[PDB]
Amino acid sequence: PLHRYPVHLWQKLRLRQGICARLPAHFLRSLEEERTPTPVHYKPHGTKFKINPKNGQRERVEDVPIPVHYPPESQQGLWGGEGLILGYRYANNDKLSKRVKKVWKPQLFTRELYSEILDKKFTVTVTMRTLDLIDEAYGFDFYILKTPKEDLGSKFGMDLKRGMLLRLARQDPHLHPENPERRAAIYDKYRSFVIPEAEAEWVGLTLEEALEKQRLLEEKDPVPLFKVYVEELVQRLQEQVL
Amino acid sequence: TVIVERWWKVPLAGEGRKPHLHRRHRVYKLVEDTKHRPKDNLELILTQSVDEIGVRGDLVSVKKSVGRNKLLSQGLAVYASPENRKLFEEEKSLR
Amino acid sequence: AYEWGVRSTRKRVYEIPGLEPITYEGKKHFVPWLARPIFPPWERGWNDPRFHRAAPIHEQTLYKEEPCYI
Amino acid sequence: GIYTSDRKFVQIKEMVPEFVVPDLTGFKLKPYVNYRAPAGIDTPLTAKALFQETVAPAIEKDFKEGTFDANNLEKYGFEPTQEGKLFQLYPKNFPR
Amino acid sequence: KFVSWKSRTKYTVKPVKNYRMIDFLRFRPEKEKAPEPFEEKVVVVRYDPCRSADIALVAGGSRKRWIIATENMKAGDTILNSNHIGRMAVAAQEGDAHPLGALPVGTLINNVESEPGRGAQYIRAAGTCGVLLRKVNGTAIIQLPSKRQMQVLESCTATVGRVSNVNHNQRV
RNA sequence: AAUUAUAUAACUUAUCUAUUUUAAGUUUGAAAUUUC
RNA sequence: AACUAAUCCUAGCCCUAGCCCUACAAAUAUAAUUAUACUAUUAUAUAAAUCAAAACAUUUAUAAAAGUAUUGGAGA
Repeated sequence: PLHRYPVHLWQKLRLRQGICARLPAHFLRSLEEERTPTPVHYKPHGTKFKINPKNGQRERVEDVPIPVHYPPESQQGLWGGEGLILGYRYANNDKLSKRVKKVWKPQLFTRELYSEILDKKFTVTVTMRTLDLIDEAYGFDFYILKTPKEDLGSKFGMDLKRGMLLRLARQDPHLHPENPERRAAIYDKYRSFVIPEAEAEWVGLTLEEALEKQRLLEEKDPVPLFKVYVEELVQRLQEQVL
Repeated sequence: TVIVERWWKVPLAGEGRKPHLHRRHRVYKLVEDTKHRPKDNLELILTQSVDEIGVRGDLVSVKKSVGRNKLLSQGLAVYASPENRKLFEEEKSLR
Repeated sequence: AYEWGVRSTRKRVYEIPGLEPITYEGKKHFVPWLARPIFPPWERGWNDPRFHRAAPIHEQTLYKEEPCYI
Repeated sequence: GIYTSDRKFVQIKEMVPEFVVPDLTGFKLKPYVNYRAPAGIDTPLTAKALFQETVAPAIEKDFKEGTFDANNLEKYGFEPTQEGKLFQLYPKNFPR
Repeated sequence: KFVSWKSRTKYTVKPVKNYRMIDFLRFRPEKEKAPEPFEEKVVVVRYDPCRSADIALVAGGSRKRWIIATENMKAGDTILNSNHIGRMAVAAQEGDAHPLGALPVGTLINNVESEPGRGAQYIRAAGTCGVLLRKVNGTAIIQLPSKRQMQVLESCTATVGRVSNVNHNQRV
């Protein structure tokens, strides 16, 4: 036969049914929403018009994004949107020259950054672009919190964001231990990102982790039918007394 | 950072279609790559003293990895935010 | 080649504060998609001579610092 | 039993089943029943029925008397765990 | 992860189910001795199934251990082992283990180590001899069987004499 | 053979590193083109 | 009216339509199907080529505008 829904809608149906529906609304919104990462290696067409070939007249234009590969190591590091470009090159930037298989490597680094919220210095893989963003963000903690997941391009950074958001949300004394006065300043300094504790927990969680977490939340030990009947019997007897 | 641009224009797909890439469309041109260039300038303040590029606490503009590989690596430089920029330069007045 | 070390042997997420990574301890078996749980020492509930290990000489109550040559 | 080192069998008395044989002397139930005997309407026992027959009267009497509380649910027959009984309902630890 | 066939807990000089546990670090100061010149007796020169050259059983003081046999090593010989680097050269007998600073230029040596503390890795085959090409202060030049002439610190240990089967290279 | 051979690999210069005052050349050749 | 043979109609299938879907015991991944410890535990790269270009080398698909312009050893 023929499937009523196309294959791509199968993923949508799965998300709309089962434990996926029972997932927290705040987390579901974060997963559902998609934000484009900031372009770094390609620019969209400046002009919106160009000459159509067949008619020889001005026409609307379209944009072809350059392919950029972001390795999982970026998800374990803090890259500022830089990525590996895999493809072919024409030597000397002229079409008349030979085609050479080329892998374009942005300069990668491992560096240490201080987090005021976590009161710890983290040594992580980073690029020069990220370092400028951190300075522009007015602090490493700001960059993690301010930058969105796609622009951040780091699962660990999102995981760091999850920890930072929860730390801000709970006003946990873990921040700057033995310095309550200093702790308040950090919370006040990063007060903008204070959010409900429930939302902060699910920030950056992977789909497999989220499904297991929701399953663990909803898993409950079997009820002894003796207790269930006791509660039912008391309710009926209590109603009878009325 | 590396920047490339497609050599061959891909036929426009219109309102609701995706252009079909081909072998010639897969070739890209390198408009600019930092690898071939010498290191670009980077803004950094100094957390220690380096020979003949200044002394701790000053704001110096140095080529990106040149500053990072030498200055920041040894601890001579650190990343310069505006808040610590004024604080670090202010320390130089006291230095 | 002289080998220092027996020749026989020769031919982030957790650190985060505020949350704990999920592990397959609930699964009761290893699954690639879940993190490795931390397992405390196991208690059998009884002492097995087959798996019992004699303590080193120094730990023995009868241990004497002076060496007796037998 | 358990085989020790050197592949020598050592019978474990505990692991050897002991046949508990009922006393059939004076027992009127036999291999067959008369065709004279009418069949009874099947009323299988269930958790609700067992609770109704045994647990409900005790709770009902206590509730009317007012001497009912959550702490004394085990008094009416609740077992927090099956451990310690020779026959454990769950996990099953006994042979038929 | 493979179960080692060398499963003996303690180093022994008796054949091990046979295989004899060899020691390629010649100067291990044995019990009741200082890290200074001490002597050992070559009890028996046997053949090691797992090594090309025949092994000489060296027994000194309170410790017995197998070692590779040199060209003239035989049962009942007395072999000296010294770690002390004397101002003047220490007396050298075939097969004795001394720092290259002790050894004199031109003596054929074997069971040499490229780096101090590495242990013998060259000239352990039958009929292989390394020539001490040059010696100055704490540096010496040893011609290894690979034909690579290498310069090493005097701390390196060299055993005088060629390895057993002296005419292995002369085989026709 | 004739003509070459930014497959790779090397070196040199960049690059990238230390201090401190892959790209382009060339070479090997994965090979390519043409003839005998 | 002869031996060998022959006779038969349903077993089911096929294509669209419609519809997506969200439905014993015992033993077993160890050596699967071995009633209890050992030994830690695990899939998947451009899809290619064939093929077309009568060989082969870049290359070769897999509602109207319109098989038009463009692209292409401007050739399939």
